[PDB]
Amino acid sequence: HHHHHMGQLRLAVITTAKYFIPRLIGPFCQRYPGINVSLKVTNHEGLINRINDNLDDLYVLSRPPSGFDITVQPFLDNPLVVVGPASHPLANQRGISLERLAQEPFILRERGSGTREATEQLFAAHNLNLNVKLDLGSNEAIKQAILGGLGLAVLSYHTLTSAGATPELKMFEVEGFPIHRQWHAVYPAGKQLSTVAATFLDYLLTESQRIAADIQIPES
Amino acid sequence: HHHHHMGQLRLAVITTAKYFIPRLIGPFCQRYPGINVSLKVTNHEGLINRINDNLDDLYVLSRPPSGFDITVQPFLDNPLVVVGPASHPLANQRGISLERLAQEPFILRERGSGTREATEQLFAAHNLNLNVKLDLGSNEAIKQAILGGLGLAVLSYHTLTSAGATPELKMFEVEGFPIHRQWHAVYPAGKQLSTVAATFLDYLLTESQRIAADIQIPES
Ligand SMILES: O=C(COP(=O)(O)O)[C@H](O)[C@H](O)COP(=O)(O)O
Repeated sequence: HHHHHMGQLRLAVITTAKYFIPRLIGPFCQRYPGINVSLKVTNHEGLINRINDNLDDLYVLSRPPSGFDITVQPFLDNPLVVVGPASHPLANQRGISLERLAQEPFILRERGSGTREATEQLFAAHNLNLNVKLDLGSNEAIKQAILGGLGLAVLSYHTLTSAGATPELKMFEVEGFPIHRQWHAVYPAGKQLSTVAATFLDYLLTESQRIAADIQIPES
Repeated sequence: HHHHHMGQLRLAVITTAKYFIPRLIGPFCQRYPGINVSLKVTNHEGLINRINDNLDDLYVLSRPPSGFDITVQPFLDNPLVVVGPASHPLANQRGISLERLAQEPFILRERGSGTREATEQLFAAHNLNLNVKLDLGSNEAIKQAILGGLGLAVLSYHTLTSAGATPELKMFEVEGFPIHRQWHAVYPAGKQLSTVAATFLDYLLTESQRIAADIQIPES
C-alpha cells in the first residue's frame, strides 16, 4: 500500500443511493488502486448546494435540478415499496389491497419528502386515510422503528440491500406498489469531466445493470 | 381501556443515536399507547439549536454541551473499535500495535465526525500517518467498502450492525482501542420533567443497562 494517490474521485449522492454506490466504488477501486475516493451522502438540498459550489465530480440524484448547466443521465431504477417485519401477519400475504394496508400504522419520512408524497398521493387516488404513527427523517431510523414494532413503512427498495441484510425486514406484496422512480448521474456541462470521473461514469453506466440483477431490483 | 399514562413526549437525538433510540420507542409505545411520541434526528449544531429554543423534553447526545443549564444522565457506552473483514490477515492477531495498523489503508467518515477525529487524534499522538484511502460519509458505505477488501475502518459498537442487517465484520484487537464514549440524556434543569418524560427516562435507563449487561466484560 502507498500513501499518496495519483488520482481522486469526488462523488456526492442522495441519501438512499448510499446502499448502491459502494457496489460500484468497491470493484472500481480494486481495478484502480491508486485512486482515493471521497463520497458525500446528503439530501436534495445539500446536493444542490454542492453543485452550486462545484464541489464534486459526479452527483447522484432522483430528480434533475433546475437552474444549473448540467448533463443528466438516468442509470438505475429506484422503486418505492412497502416494508415491514417478517413476523407481521401481512408479511406473506399475496396481493394485499390498499385498503387492508391503510388500516395499518405507518412510519414515514417527513411531509414534503419524495417517498412520503408518493404514498400520500397514491392514498389520495383511492380516497383512503394514511395512519401515520411517526415521522422520521432517516431511512435507518425508520427501519429501526419497524423492527421495534411501530408498524410498516414505504421506503426505496434499496434500503433492503444493506450489507449482510437478513430476512427480518422484507418487501410486502401490495397493490399499487412498487412506485417507479429513477436515479440520475449529473455533472456540470460547462467543464469536461476529469479522466478518473469519466472512467467512473462509464463504469457506472455499464456495470449498474449487472448489480441491479444481483440485488434483484423489482421491475414493478 | 384504562391507560394511566397519557401525554406528549418530544425527543431529539444526535444522528448516531438513530442506531439505538428508535428501536426502543416501539416497546415503549406498546406499553404506553396513550403517550404520543415525536422523535427528531439531527446533527450536533441542529441539536444545540433545539436545546436553545427549548423544543423537546429530552435530548440524546454524547458529550454534554457547554453553556446550558441542564441535567445530565449517562445511559450507554458506545465505544469506537477497529473493524475489518474476517478474512483479513490481522483478523485473529492479538495485540496489534498502532504501528502495525498504520500500514493498512483506512476507510473513515468525513472530517468533523466523532469517529474520524478520535482516530486522527490517536494516530497523531503516536506520530503516525493515517492512510485514509476512502473518506465516505456513511457507515453503510464504509461497511460495504470493508467487505469489498478496501481496508479497515473505525466504527462505534452500535453502528457495527443495522436494522435487519449483520454484515460479516470482525472487531480487531488493537492497542489504544476501544475508545470509550458515553451517551447521555440531557434535559433543562430549570423545569421538572413532565410525567411522561420521567417515565421515558426511567425506561431508557432500564433498557440501556439491560443492553450493557448483555455485552459486559471484565474491566480494570
Ligand atoms: O443523511 C443521512 C440520512 O440518514 P439515513 O441514511 O438513515 O437515511 C445520513 O447522514 C447518511 O445517509 C449516512 O447515514 P449512515 O452513516 O447511517 O449510513
